[PDB]
Amino acid sequence: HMKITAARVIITCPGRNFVTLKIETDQGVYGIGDATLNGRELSVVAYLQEHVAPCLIGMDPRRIEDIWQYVYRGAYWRRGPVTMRAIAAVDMALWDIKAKMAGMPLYQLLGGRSRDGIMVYGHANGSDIAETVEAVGHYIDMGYKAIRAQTGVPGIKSLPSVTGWDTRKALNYVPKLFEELRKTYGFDHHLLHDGHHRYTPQEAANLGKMLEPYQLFWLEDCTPAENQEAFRLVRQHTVTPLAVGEIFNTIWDAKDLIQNQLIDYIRATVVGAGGLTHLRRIADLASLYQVRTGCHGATDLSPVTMGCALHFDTWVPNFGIQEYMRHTEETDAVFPHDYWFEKGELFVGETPGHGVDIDEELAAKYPYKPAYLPVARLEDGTMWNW
Amino acid sequence: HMKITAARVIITCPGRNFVTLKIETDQGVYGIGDATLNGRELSVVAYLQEHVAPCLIGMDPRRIEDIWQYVYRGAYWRRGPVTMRAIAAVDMALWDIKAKMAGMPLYQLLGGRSRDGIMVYGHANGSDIAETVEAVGHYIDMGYKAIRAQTGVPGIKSLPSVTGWDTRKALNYVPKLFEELRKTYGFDHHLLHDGHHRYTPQEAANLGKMLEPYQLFWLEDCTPAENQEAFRLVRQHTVTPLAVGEIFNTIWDAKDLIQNQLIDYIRATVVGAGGLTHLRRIADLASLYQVRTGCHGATDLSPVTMGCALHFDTWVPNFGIQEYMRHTEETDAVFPHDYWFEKGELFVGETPGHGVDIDEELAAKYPYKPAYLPVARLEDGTMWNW
Amino acid sequence: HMKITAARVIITCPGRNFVTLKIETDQGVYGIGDATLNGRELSVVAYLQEHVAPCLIGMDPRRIEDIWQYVYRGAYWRRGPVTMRAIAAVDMALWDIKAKMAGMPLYQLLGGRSRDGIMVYGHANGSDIAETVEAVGHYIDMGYKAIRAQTGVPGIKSLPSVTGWDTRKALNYVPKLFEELRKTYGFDHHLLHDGHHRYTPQEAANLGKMLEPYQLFWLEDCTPAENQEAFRLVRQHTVTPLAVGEIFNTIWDAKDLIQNQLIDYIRATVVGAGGLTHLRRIADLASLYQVRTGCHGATDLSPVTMGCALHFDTWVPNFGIQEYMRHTEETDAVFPHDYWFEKGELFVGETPGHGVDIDEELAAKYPYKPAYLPVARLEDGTMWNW
Amino acid sequence: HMKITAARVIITCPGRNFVTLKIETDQGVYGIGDATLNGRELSVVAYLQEHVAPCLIGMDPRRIEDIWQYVYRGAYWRRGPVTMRAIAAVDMALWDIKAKMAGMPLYQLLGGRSRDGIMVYGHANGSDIAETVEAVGHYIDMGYKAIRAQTGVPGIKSLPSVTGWDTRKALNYVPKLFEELRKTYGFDHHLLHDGHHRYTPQEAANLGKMLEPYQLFWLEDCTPAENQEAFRLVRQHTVTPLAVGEIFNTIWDAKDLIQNQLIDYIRATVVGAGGLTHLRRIADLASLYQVRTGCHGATDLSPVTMGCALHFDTWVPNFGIQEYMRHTEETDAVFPHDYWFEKGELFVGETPGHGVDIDEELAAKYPYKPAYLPVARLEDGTMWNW
Ligand SMILES: [Mg+2]
Ligand SMILES: [Mg+2]
Ligand SMILES: [Mg+2]
Ligand SMILES: [Mg+2]
Repeated sequence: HMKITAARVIITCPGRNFVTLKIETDQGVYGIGDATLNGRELSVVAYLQEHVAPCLIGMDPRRIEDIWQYVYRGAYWRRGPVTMRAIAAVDMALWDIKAKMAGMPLYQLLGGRSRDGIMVYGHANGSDIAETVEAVGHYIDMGYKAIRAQTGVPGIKSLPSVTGWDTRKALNYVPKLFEELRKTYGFDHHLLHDGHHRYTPQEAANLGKMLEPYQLFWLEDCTPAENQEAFRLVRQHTVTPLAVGEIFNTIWDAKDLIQNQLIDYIRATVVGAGGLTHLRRIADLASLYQVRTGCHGATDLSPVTMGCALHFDTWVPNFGIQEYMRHTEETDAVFPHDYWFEKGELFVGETPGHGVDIDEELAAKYPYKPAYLPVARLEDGTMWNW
Repeated sequence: HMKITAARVIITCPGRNFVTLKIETDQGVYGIGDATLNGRELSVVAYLQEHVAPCLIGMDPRRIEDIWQYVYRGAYWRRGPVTMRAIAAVDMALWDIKAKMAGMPLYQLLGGRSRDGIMVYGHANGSDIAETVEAVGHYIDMGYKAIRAQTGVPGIKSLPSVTGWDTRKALNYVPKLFEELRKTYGFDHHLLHDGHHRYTPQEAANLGKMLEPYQLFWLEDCTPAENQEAFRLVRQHTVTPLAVGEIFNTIWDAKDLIQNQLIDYIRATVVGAGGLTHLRRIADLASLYQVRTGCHGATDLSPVTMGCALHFDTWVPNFGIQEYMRHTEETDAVFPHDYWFEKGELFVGETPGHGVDIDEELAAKYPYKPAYLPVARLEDGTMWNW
Repeated sequence: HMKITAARVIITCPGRNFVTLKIETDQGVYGIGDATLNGRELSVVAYLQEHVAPCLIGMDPRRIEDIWQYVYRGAYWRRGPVTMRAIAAVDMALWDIKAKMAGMPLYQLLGGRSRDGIMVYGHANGSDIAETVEAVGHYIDMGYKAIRAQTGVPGIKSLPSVTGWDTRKALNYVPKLFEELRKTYGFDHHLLHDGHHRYTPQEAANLGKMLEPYQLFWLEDCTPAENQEAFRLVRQHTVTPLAVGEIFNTIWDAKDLIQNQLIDYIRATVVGAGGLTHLRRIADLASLYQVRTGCHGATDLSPVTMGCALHFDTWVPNFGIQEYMRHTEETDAVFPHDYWFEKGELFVGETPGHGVDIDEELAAKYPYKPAYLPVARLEDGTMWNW
Repeated sequence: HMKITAARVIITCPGRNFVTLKIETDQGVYGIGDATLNGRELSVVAYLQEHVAPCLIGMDPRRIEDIWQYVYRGAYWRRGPVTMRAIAAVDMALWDIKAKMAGMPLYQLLGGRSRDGIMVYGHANGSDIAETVEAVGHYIDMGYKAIRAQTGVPGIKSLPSVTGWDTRKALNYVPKLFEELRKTYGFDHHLLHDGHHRYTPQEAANLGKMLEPYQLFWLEDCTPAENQEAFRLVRQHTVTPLAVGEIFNTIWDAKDLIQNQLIDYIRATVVGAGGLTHLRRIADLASLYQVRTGCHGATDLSPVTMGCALHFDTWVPNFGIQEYMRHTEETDAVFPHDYWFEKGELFVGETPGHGVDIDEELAAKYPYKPAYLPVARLEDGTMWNW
């Protein structure tokens, strides 16, 4: 059989850090996968380079499922952010190889096209309501159909930045943002809000109810969800739609949230949750309960992830929306890709594979630089959820 | 305030790989913690050295809870084998410092002594029933009160070794081991069996029922438990006691298994599940339902973990048993410790701290060497659970 | 081992009755604990002096957990207000000794500091809405961040005083208090209300809904809770936050209220619910469901309890709020302590122990005087819940 | 109205300690009630003498329900062993007065006679199986229809005595006792066993199954029951009948055990659980699920309790059995009573009241002497349940 000859980790920082796995074969064809774990990147580098990659040498890269099961089960210690990023990188690279060998863009292998373009949302941010309202208008004018709106709250504020938070101040202020947005722009546009893990379940229920008159597309990550019962009170009390899951890494993180009908959108991603192989299983479970996909799409997911995400989004029947933050020009140059943006939609191209590659010579000119996600504390100093 | 000046990772292989974190302070006192993750060790090295440790510099090491919450919440991507090993290492080192500063052995700070010695079990292994029966006898003769018995099954068989498995062959053979053990040795000794994740829930129910006449201390890890509902059928159908959790890393992995009364012993460890700080919370939840601790204790948990485990075991009210595999002489020399074994019990000493230290000069003479856990496949080649 | 030489009960009335246990040792170090049970004080005196204390003589006071289990299990008749006050007094005294021996303030032994100051609420009372609104303003002006507001209701009224109650009159009046408070002071301040056990579950649901526009911090003790299902209808029908538990004495009183997510704040105290040892277990169970601590803090909890409560509050991750009623000057003199109040927050000091002591010579100058809590009856004479 | 003039506490030790309340009135009629709480007796003395009794002076003793509610609700701190003993003593004394005033034995006021004699069980104890089998035979020969059988286990062992325990040793031995009893005496006699709180739920399930061939009348107190879910696994796994509740003090301790059909007999008593008034409510809830009464009846319940218990047992429709341990001759002389034993049954007499009185002059000749219940520890020293 054809064999894996190398599984190499490539690190680059063209505006921010990205980690990529390149699986090479004895036939010539290669595939690439994203391994980026924002703020903990080098843990995945080691997991791959020192442990997983040596096991892959000599394996048959056509055996996507077997290799997935080998790395998942064979680890012994199962699941987790680092573990699943490594598995995702392998899986993306193997699907890239499979699609190249089939002479087809990846969405064709998944079951073909279900839709034309992929609806996105962008990020309208402001320091206060007035600034945020202005920002949403600029996104509307750019042709976005859906916009996430986030405001700073008056009275709230190389190593992690420490930010402040106060729930009462936010509960008193956030609903007024959405009131003003609907007064200014009407109800035609999809409006989204990220609760950023800040609220208890009762508080999220309160906030959800206060947001009902404004017909939100979703309220996201309203309360920490390691306990999958945490969404129960929220769902009982509000008809504001709920989303969660960018930080999830396996179906086991979401099975009860889905089966108990506690969420409307699942936000797990190709890189976060174990590749195309595993994300398909999450989306299928979701579909049984009419839960839709809402893949996370911040810049810390490389263009390799975005290419795979768009192939996935183009096929998956229960697609909801795709988050889109634009990468830097330098990032786009390091990772040439066959997808594009037009009038509020992303489109994947027909290049065999997932359509993304990496320019290794150029990537080597942007050295790794440590960078951390911020943390949050309450006014009294209590460590909180950022 | 006193400050952390360094948080250094030390790697050594005195018979097998161990990773240790040493937290140093500007007062002079230091603490150490185990970070060893068998078969994925260097992923934790990177998680600590490249990401967590730089954040700890300048922090007040007296703030154990705050630092735990900072590393747990501040990671953004929560839980997981690598993540929680890093957190455990920090937590052990900080409790070591706290106990040293208090001038007390660690168990005193946890609430003091609940018992004298710590009951252990050892591993009696054989290639067939006859060999396994002989091995159990040797453990009995050595004064062990509790013995795990594992047999090879006739017809079943630097990089991971690939082993074979067949469930029907095992279901036909394993119960006969326990029949023979009770015929030979009677019912005085505690007898344990590790199902090694091999069975479905229905199969584990079947096996559990077949083992009932032999009054086992536990049947462990009978079926994979990422789905916490997996133990439901087993518990419904058998009164053989059930244990699980060496591979768990947070309370979120076990909350339903405990609250639904699906297990008798929780096997999570100080190193696996986030240190003394977090393991206490797991044990307390367990206690509400009369579930007892049965900490895993294989050699891939360093003597630093064993010292912390024994301090924990000496205090915790709902102690059940402690697994004990003896380390090599070289490992014992690299990690001098104040605990000892006598007549089937471990005992922790009175040295302030957790009682363990690391000889860095000696540790440097045993270089890291890659080593992997085995994997298992069914007879047709299907990737399985080892 | 070091031994308990005496466990002495001290009674004093420096403005109101307090009972204190002092555990003395053969090394010299001693510890003190609160045993005060308002309106039934001498039952605890007897429980301790005639029964528990003689068993403690000769025990090793370092064995906090063992002694807790001995007094809890060994009583045979388990739980209860008198029983648990006795256990709490012992536990506080033993933690006081442990912290003194460690040379650390108590919060350090619990896991260290999670926050700086401790947010409190005070009691704004009035005979009608106008008077109550004035009182809340005075608390705001004094720098309180949180205020409990209680009003008399027009038409409602050495041995226990008999008070009157009528639910319909209150349901028609209480919501107007919170309407007026928000009209007058806005939404910046945390506003609390104690329902004083007066309502049925349906009535509490009704009241909770009527209070929703006013964004309360909590509605407390809305309905009697011996039946832990009593909060179910309330939680189903309102997003007003719920608190309960000042009269609870073990985790068994609260486990279902917590696990079924029926409350936002648990109000159990160090003295009410079995000391630091047991209150930690309650707080930890609460944390799994994002339930926060809201310890009761009326004057019938002595400064010994307040010191322990503040050490607990300084460490506990899921802190919510601390009730604060100021003791008399005479009480403060009898129980010198290292905690203080500034701008709406309490702060614990660094004195080893819980930081509180008792001046026995001064305490002896204020003799015990019987005093009872009031009772309540409905308009027709029916015995009710005060 | 007629008034309570005194409510006096009388203490005596005619072989063991008893506490009695005597309520006197301005008409002349008086009533007495048991307040005995074994091993904590003087806590109830204080609760009554220093707190409750002064509130009763001047009340109308005909108002049994109102006084019950006053002492129960008015305490503020609700339920508990000490609290409920005090309430029980009052309630018994008031029912005694009511029956005297009606000119009827107490059972007539409860609803009249449902049966003739009251089936009892006695205690056959032995140090080993042979001795226990002999003891059961002596009870059979004395005409007992029902016998509790308790054996010591080989290998198991003024201040509380410390006893030993080991679960595995007992699980290996106890079933053989019942095997031998059925071999020797056949199946005609009711055979009972008290598990003495020693087992976990899984262990109790195991034991229950092992006892099935021997057709026990009940297995009692198999596992601690503060968590009312503790009986769930036991009930799921065995058809051996289950009993619990001698240590319960309110219906709130038993409501879920009853409604979830986890027990066959409720063992709460007139003295333990708040008098005739409250025990009636427990028995009625039990009856809905065909659960029967099995009142505890050890010697630490005075003849005042036994008289009330027998009046209750004579009326209650869902009577199951009454425990009977004979008091000393001296105890019988101090508490003259109208009940008697014949051929395995107790009978209550027709004396108006509950039929019991106290000879105060004689009682004064037997002074109080401290005496404690034993405690139990596991072999390693762990504090356990006696
Ligand atoms: Mg987000
Ligand atoms: Mg194992
Ligand atoms: Mg209150
Ligand atoms: Mg009993």
